[PDB]
Amino acid sequence: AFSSEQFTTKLNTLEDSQESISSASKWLLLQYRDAPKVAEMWKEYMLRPSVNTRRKLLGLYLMNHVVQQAKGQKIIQFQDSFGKVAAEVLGRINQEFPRDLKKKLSRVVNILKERNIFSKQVVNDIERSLAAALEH
Amino acid sequence: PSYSPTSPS
Repeated sequence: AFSSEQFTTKLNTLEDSQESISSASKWLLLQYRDAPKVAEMWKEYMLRPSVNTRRKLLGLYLMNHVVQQAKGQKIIQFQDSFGKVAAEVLGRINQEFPRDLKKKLSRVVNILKERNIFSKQVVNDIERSLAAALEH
Repeated sequence: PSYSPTSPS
C-alpha cells in the first residue's frame, strides 16, 4: 500500500536538472494528501547531519518547485505545510551554506515572497530570520 | 544542467 521511504528515495535520485526536479515535483503535486507528511519529512531530512550540502541544495529545489507550481493547482495545502517548515529550514541552511550557496537560495526565497507564495505571516518570519543571521 | 526558480520544468 504505502511505499516505504517513497519521498526519501526520490530525493536521492534527483539531479540539478529542471527535467529531474520537475519529474519528482509533478509526482508529489498529484498526491497533495501527504502534503504535511512530505513537509515534515523534507524538514527532517534537511536537518539531518548525514545529508551533505549537495543533497540539501537538491532538496531545496524540489520545495521551490512544488510551492511555485501549487499556485496553478490552487492547493494551498502544500504551501501551508511547506511554509511553516520553510522558515525553519531556510534559517538553518542560511547559517551553514557558504557565500556561493547563500546567494543561490537568496533568489529562490526572493521569488517566493515576490510571487506571494506563502502567507505574509510566515513570509515576514523567513525574511527576518535571514536578516537575523546577518546580525553576527 | 543548473536549476533556476524561473526555469523549474
